[PDB]
Amino acid sequence: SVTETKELIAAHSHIRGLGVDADTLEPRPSSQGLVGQEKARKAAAVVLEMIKQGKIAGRAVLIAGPPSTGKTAIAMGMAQSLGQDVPFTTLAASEIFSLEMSKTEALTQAFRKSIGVRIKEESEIMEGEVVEIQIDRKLTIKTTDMEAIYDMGSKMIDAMTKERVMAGDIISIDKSSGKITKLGRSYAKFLQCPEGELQKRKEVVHTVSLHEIDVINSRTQGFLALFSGDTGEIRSEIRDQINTKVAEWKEEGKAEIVPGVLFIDEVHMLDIECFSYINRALESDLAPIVIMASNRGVSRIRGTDYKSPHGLPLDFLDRVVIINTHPYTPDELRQILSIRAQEEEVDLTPDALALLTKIGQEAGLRYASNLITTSQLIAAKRRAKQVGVEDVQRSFKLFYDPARSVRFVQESEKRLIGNDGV
Amino acid sequence: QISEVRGNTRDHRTAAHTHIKGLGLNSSGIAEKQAAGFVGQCAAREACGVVVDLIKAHKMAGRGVLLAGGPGTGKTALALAISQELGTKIPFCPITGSEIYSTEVKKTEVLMENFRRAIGLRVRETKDVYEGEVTEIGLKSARGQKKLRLDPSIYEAIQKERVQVGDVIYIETNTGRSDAYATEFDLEAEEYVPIPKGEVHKKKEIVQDVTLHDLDVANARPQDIISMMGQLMKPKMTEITDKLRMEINKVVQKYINQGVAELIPGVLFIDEAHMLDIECFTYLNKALESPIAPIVVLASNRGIATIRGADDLKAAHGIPPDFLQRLLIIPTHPYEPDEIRRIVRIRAQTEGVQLTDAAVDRVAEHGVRISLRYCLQLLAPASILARVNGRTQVDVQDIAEAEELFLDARRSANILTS
Amino acid sequence: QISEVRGNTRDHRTAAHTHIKGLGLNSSGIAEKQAAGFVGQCAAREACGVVVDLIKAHKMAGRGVLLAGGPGTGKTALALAISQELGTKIPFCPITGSEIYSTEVKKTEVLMENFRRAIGLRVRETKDVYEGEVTEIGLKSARGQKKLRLDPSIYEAIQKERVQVGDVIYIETNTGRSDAYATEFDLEAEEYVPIPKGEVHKKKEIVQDVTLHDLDVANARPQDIISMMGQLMKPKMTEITDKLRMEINKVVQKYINQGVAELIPGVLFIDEAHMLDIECFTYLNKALESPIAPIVVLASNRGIATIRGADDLKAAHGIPPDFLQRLLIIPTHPYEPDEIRRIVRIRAQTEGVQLTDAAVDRVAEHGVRISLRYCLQLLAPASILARVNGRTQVDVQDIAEAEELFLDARRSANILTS
Amino acid sequence: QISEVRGNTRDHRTAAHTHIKGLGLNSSGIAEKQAAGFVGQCAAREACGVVVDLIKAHKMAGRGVLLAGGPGTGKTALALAISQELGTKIPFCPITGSEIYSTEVKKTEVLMENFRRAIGLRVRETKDVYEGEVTEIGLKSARGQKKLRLDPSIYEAIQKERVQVGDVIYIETNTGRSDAYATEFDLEAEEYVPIPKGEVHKKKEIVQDVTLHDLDVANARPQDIISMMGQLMKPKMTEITDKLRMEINKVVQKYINQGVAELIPGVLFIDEAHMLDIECFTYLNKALESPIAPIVVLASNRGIATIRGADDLKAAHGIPPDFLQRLLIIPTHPYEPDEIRRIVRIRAQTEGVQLTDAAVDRVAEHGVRISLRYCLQLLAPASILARVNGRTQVDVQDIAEAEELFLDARRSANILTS
Ligand SMILES: Nc1ncnc2c1ncn2[C@@H]1O[C@H](COP(=O)(O)OP(=O)(O)O)[C@@H](O)[C@H]1O
Ligand SMILES: Nc1ncnc2c1ncn2[C@@H]1O[C@H](COP(=O)(O)OP(=O)(O)O)[C@@H](O)[C@H]1O
Ligand SMILES: Nc1ncnc2c1ncn2[C@@H]1O[C@H](COP(=O)(O)OP(=O)(O)O)[C@@H](O)[C@H]1O
Ligand SMILES: Nc1ncnc2c1ncn2[C@@H]1O[C@H](COP(=O)(O)OP(=O)(O)O)[C@@H](O)[C@H]1O
Repeated sequence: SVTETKELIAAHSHIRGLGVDADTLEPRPSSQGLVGQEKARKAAAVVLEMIKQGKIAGRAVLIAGPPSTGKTAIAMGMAQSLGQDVPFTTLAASEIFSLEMSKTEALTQAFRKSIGVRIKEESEIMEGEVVEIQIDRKLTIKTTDMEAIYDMGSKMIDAMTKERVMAGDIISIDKSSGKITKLGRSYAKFLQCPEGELQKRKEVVHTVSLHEIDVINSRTQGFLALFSGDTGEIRSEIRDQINTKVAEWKEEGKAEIVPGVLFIDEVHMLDIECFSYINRALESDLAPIVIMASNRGVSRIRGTDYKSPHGLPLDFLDRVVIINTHPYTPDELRQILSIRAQEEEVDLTPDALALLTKIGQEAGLRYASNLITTSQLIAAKRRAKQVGVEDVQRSFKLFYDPARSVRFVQESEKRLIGNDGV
Repeated sequence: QISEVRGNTRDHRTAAHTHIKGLGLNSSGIAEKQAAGFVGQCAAREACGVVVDLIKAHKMAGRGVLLAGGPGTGKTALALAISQELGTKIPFCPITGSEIYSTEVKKTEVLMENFRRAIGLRVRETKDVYEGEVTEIGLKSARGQKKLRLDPSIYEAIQKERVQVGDVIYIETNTGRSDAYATEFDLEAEEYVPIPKGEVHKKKEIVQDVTLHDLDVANARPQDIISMMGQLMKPKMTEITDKLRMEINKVVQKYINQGVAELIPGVLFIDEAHMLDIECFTYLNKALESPIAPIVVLASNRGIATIRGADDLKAAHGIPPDFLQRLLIIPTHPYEPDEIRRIVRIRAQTEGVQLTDAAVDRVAEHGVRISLRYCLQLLAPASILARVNGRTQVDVQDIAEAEELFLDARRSANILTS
Repeated sequence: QISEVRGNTRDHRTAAHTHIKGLGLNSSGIAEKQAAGFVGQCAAREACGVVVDLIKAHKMAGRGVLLAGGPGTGKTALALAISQELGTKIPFCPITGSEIYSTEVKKTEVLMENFRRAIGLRVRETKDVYEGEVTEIGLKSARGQKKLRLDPSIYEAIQKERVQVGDVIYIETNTGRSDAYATEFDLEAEEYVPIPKGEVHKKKEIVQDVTLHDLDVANARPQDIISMMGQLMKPKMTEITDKLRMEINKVVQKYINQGVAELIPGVLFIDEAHMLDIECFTYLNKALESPIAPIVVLASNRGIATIRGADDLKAAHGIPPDFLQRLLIIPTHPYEPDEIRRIVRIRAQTEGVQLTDAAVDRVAEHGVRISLRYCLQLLAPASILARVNGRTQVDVQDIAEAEELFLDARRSANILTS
Repeated sequence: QISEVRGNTRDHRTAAHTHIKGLGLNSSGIAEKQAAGFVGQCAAREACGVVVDLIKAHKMAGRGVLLAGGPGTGKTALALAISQELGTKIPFCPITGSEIYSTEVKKTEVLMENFRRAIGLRVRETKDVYEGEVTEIGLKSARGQKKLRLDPSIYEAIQKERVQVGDVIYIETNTGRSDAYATEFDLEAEEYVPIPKGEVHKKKEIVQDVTLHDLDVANARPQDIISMMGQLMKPKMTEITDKLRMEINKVVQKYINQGVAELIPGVLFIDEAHMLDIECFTYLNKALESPIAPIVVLASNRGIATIRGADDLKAAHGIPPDFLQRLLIIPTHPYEPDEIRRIVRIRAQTEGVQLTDAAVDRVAEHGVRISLRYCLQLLAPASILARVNGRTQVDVQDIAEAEELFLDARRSANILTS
């Protein structure tokens, strides 16, 4: 089989939008459900309104702010504001540099992941009520007429578990693309169990990114592809073929091009040539929305001997829309951490949550999130009924954060005891 | 190769200069403040007028223009106006020095491409030709037939070509069996070709203006993908070759020889000139000697910069002496608050968003504080925010919220530092 | 390609950790001081226990481990213990960041090789097959004959293959003329193949544990030279190819599909992580997403180091932020004199050299002064010097003379400065 | 290569023997006058019966039959009857010695072709197979679905093939992604193949009888032109090759090995045997030794003729001694007027034209005077001439006018001599 566009790593399983009033474009806190950052979220919504029949004329969006802030979360929110079945690809800037492929190639794949081709074709979709789901190191679904048990690999399990599907859910599964859609519920949206045949052939909409189309029409990457000498670049012939056929489809009217969102984190890692590529791409009508994130105030423009804010060329800076994010108040931190905790299946004691909030204040959100699971395991080894403050403290004394880490390593050569020493 | 071609211009780069229609100079070459889209900046405009008058008199002997000034000034707009004053449909190719740094493309090849974008071709040819299947000498089309009265001269010029009744033919005024007789038993290879349809006469006037690059991309296909998905089709643009460009040039010179078309060298504008290295300036120096080369207009917002490709050889605007010699430097000044208000008013009336005078003031103060570009950016978000309330008229509160929702570079950087 | 292969492990790198048998943690995951080879360092051990428990629960979602500490601490031993706690015969590939800097080999290819060394394959297959020359259906070997009672099913499955009396055959339980009739006048090409010798029955249990790299080097020959004289055979190791590794992977997945073998991702330990550049961390980042990838354990003795491949971008332990994000940092502490005495006693009892308690003290003071590694090195020379006197029991004088005959790095350097 | 093939038989050569259904012999092998289409000629028929009985008893050890007699006798009909008595659908290939003299084809290759036409293949195979897309183990077709109850044996035989839910499969009783999941983005090469349509079950009985030559011409195309316009398509028949025939033979023996088909050697009849030369008889001699060769029946109307390929070596019927040795010579007699009347009556009742007894007499006298063949030819023209008058019943006057409008060979020749 093949694969549809979503396929949207995803450690932010709590974002359906910007938490913003449809008309007022006004950010309501903790809705959809991303917390705080109302200014930056509203700014994002305005940018998106400036994209729909926009006066923006192909500009990039720069989100800058301190680390452990929802700039990435906001990026995904913007991705969701365009609706599902819309290509969204994330990418750390430093990923552009590797031996596996060239900068041009990596950028090309990254951009072609953000542009989807949407057609109307027939497919064998399933629709039914989920009976059972299992785990390993198999899905049981029935209708009012029949019951069946299917097998599935890592991709399918990931896709279903991402859609928050459990026992009792009425869902739909495309056997061609693997696109799972939760229709509703039969008990504690209340739908009734579908009738007739479980597997029906319907004429559905299929969106598939250009890169995915390239991969499908290429030699399928062998098992243990990462650990073999086999690279990852795509032959120019295949690309030309795909581009030509897509062009013919667009001329005919069979396919419709749907631009998406490309998100480049720590964009300050990119050099001049990369920004040349990105700028040249933004001129094509098929170009997706390019959102970049930055943790640095002022950085060196890589490739040259000049410095600039966030490490962007001045020319590029004059053409971007900047959205700024801010540190979180303790409440927002506690809320975010709790949301992140209930999705990691970790039952926390209020004191443990508060302590984790303080840890989040002093070290950052990512570190606290990292401490959640470790705390869960420490509580598990304890046969603890719940993850108390003791477990969090223990994991905190066991797994250090970067600051305490470099401090501890530097402690091998102390600087004072009675007086400063150097 | 094809004659009539289409041309996709990068209009993303001129979107902020749609109001600029010219330089607004009098008959005596004196700049009129607030005229032809320009507001103030009379000195630079007058200088540009002198430049245009120099080019028109062929006195611009292998020289270029250098626009030195701050980010708030209007160098690009001046270059555009220069292109506009050099005539009608005059090629204008604006780039930045940061664009030549391509991943898998050498700098001077990017420069070469943009030079092709800066050299235009004007085609004005009244082509008259009577085509069809011969029946006598007369001709027939799909629907229509004519009887031409030929002099013995044209008939003795017909004696040369493979002409007989009744084949499909062509006739040049100012300077092959038909399909109707094709049997099913013939197949291919065949000498049968369709009868000219559906006009017995064909007198058209070819009028077009296309750059060399347009001809390059037009003959880069055997659907228009390069214009559809330019950079996104494949890593390396392996379609535009040397043989292609040389064939194109050969064809062009052939068109010129017949007095059919006239190539017109436009304006090549290069921002961030300090970003170019010595080799690029060698190429440009080679270009300045060419009589059929576009006028080169560099720009810079740096006083003294290190010459790239040289051992920390600091110099004026990052320009080598050997090339700076051939440049007429034109200074561009910052703007008084009133000029900024005027410019903002012209922009918002072009976008076009309706805003109060107080909103114009609030934008203008950002035009003074931060660069003009940022305050000019503030327009659309404020319009959206206002339309959200359904105000349909942008007010001070809107510009305020917009300026708080979208900071500039320096504000963002220094706030992030804390 | 061959199934059963041998595997040469670089035991030169684990020679100083032969005493390490595990982490020595209780049922409640609490580290026992002086247990399972480890002495003290309870915090780091408990943390490693949490890591192991995390991997066993598949909660280690694309994350790695970072061991930060001084040269005296035991990061390598901790990684080894981690590999030991993850099960039995679990792959462990220890390297340093300085190893990826090969002369004629790209860094990520060295990384790829070591990743192959860090991904194991457990084969447990009870293979039962009765072979021989058909005589009825019965079979015959060199010495021995049997008469099998076949059901019509197997006989209808025999109808498919080229089976007749009497050819040489094979039989799968759970899931070709013979040599005896070969004449001298036949030569080659021939269909004659030797009779299975010398057992009429062949029921063996295949039990093995080999890395992907073992399979790579096993299929790199058409004598085992690569294992004999690895680097010394030729400048460039041109035997292990891409096609080879892909064929190997294909074969492996084929073995897995039949439920015959199970690949087990081991532990890839990388010392001097600050020595890696951005591209290497890109590769590692790509590896962390792989479900069938070995757990990655970096190590460092540097607080802040410049990120290689970045413009003097100093950072924690020379690790990029994007990759440091996915790491659980575990601190390793220096040792009290008593812990050092204990460790030295464990080592000398493993080497194993007999020494006085005072000698242990004299070594331990060097364990405090200079790194633990140097004092641990002092053992063998002192043993030799003592055995020279035929003392057979190492004393303080021996360790003294040994410490005076073989200085450490800093002593040598600073003495040489004078 | 294809299994089921069509077979175009040269029925132009048996058109005058449609009435011959057998030999008309009793249980004791005695010929019945006027029976099974034959009239008289009891001796030759009884002899042919002995021949058939000899072939059926495998006593015909590398021997053939020689029919010696005049043009009026019925050698061809006897050969046909021999083929008919050898069983049902038994191959019969009648030729003349004059046919091997081809322009651009060697004689023994024509002989080889006709030998292929004389060796048949009987296929009787009850093939049962349940096909479709897997859904459980069950299957689905275009319209129809079934649920088969598989034993663990067949399921362990399924473990071998590339079977998974839900691919398209095949099942052998006595002894691959589906199209429904194919996306538009896949194109080719693909693993998608259409679902078996439109029957979930497929149990058919293959019943056919085709010569080797039929298989040859069936696999000579990559439309059936060779059967459409055989000689008229191109000078040299360059479609039937050696590799083709060897592949065909390989396939045939493969079919035989499975007990699916049985090849049946038919009857190769060769008229004008004296026309063959020594090399042809060498080939035939080589053929007589083959156990799977058709019975060879030569014929001749010449007493003594020169052996072609020999120095005027006159011999019996133009047959070499070495080959005449292996032949059982059967004499065929001329016919009495009454037998001729009977034969004519049988023919005219088969054509079938209605004629008076007096007309039969008038034809019979021509049957005595000239050969039987000529008088038998006289039927149709007389029928046409009568139908012209609309008599619808052929009379003596009609046969008279027909015999005067269409003379025989000798009459024409001797009249032309004058
Ligand atoms: N405003 C917010 N609302 C909801 N979740 C948030 C918010 N800010 C951060 N998070 C969550 O907390 C974590 C912070 O990580 P992230 O936003 O990706 O950091 P950064 O963007 O600075 O690299 C993520 O899991 C993210 O989903
Ligand atoms: N005197 C002027 N008249 C009209 N528009 C102007 C003037 N000065 C600046 N502008 C406008 O302000 C901006 C100036 O920036 P730009 O022309 O791109 O070049 P630069 O910043 O390098 O001088 C443009 O949008 C331009 O249209
Ligand atoms: N707690 C410990 N228990 C046992 N052996 C230890 C301990 N700490 C250190 N060692 C030993 O001392 C040496 C420490 O160095 P090594 O393990 O190679 O890594 P590193 O110096 O990078 O931390 C090894 O020989 C190790 O066996
Ligand atoms: N005894 C017979 N019974 C039936 N038909 C006969 C008999 N004798 C001759 N014929 C017919 O007369 C013709 C004899 O000629 P033919 O069989 O072709 O061979 P030939 O002339 O070489 O003996 C055929 O049409 C055959 O059917």
